[PDB]
Amino acid sequence: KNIDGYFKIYSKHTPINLVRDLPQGFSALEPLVDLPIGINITRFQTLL
Amino acid sequence: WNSNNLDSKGNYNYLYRLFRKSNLKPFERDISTEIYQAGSTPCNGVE
Repeated sequence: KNIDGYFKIYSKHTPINLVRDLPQGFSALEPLVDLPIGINITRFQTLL
Repeated sequence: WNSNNLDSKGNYNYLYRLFRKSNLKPFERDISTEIYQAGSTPCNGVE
């Protein structure tokens, strides 16, 4: 999320067992970084 | 501070936006080269 010049990140590297979709469960996501480049990205593309 | 004694020689390289279809939000930079269209007919990018 981009707020006040800050793109932000939150992550959990966490195991699951499911093929289909999000497994049900609850894990909070702590921040990792926040680069305030101030570049609104109304769109984005993953890289595979 | 004044740039009149340096930047002014005048100086066309310092530019401003004479028209925008709205008023900017905080720290919102409009870099779009789109012409300002005051008519209903498409400007098609040309004046």
